[PDB]
Amino acid sequence: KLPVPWPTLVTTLVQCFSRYPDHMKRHDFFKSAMPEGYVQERTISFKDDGKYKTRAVVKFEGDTLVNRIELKGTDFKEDGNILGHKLEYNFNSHNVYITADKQKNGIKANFTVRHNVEDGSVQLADHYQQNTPIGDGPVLLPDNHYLSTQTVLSKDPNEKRDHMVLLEFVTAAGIGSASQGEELFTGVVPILVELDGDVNGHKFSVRGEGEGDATIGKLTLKFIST
Amino acid sequence: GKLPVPWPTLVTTLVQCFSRYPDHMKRHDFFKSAMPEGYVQERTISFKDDGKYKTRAVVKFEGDTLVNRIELKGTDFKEDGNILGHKLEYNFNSHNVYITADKQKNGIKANFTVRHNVEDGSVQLADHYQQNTPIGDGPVLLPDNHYLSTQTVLSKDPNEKRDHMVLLEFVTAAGITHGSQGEELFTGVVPILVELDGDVNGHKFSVRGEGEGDATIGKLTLKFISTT
Repeated sequence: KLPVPWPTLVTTLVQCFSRYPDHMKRHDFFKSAMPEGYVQERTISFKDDGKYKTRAVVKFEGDTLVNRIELKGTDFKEDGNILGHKLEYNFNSHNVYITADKQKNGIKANFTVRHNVEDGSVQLADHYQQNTPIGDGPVLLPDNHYLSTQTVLSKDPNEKRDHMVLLEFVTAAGIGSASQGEELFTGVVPILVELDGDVNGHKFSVRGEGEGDATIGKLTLKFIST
Repeated sequence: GKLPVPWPTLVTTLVQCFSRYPDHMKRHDFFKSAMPEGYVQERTISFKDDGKYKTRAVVKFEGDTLVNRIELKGTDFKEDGNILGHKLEYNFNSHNVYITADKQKNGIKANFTVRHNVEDGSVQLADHYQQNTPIGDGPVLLPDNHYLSTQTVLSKDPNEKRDHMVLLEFVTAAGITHGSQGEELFTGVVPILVELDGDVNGHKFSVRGEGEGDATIGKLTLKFISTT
């Protein structure tokens, strides 16, 4: 059983599947870094509580887009909203504000997730993010813009393990193929997610599998606490 | 063609019989108990600082299919407001809809506020006033106070020329921790047809939706298309 609520892991558990409208295709850093991929690092500060620090490698392995993550959580309160499992099983819509990080040839992002708490309060999770390409080839450095998200969380009635079924749609806003990497996302792409986590000493792992359809911005994934 | 109002404002109008009621709450599922005859769903939707929808719907089985047939009348909308000006974001937030019994007319009632995100970063409130009455004289379940918790995502079909909305939602009942033949009609996946006849500020339109619902898991999948 996960020592943290599933919704707190959603943002850590592949922005290359975002729908970039045609007029914005030149601003899609994430696909342009493929197939070699990018490193995505975040600090997630849960206000009045602890923080996650994450580092992920997102790249193709053959036909599969893989997101392999190491997560480290510290300074959490034993019966705060996170370790005390006080968060509703849902995930609100957010805007992910992206800016170029020119001299590191990557991007940064900032956004604040709002997790609904059982008692009607809200638990904020302030995200700071930086992505750096792994490969040597040129990438697309964007003008400032944002990604707007929508997500539904559910359970598989046949799954006895602790798990999360996720469906999300993400579209870019706020501004032929623009990169060769973009062409690797033309159809439905299988996804593998592997997370190794330690939060206040509670060790855990998550494996997710599913597929993404970047033309529509859609992700469908099932995650299992292994 | 293009609807005169934003799709998100029609989501609540466009089948609560597909809510997942947990086993211990099965004696609180009015919506399924009214089946298969059905129920009349009537709403006032008051958009803050703007117009209002009045809606009248018939929700019943047409043989195998669960059908939601609605008449909507929208009045007093500002031509440059958030609704007629199409200034609402294409999403739909999670809500808790509080259900109470309306014993005197053998149905339920609900008052809830939808918060529609506006393009300028603000919110457009839509206060909903709902009343549901069973269509027949048979027995129905009048529930204790509880709520429905919803999650919805809206999307588009990239090759659909017509104004349309792809919708997926999960809804589960909650708020009771204590523990009908219509219930049997939802044992598996049920096909759904939605037909809406609309008039907002004199702009007439129609919507047709098709999909299915699985009340055992609370899941609804529908594609809606403008048909006039």
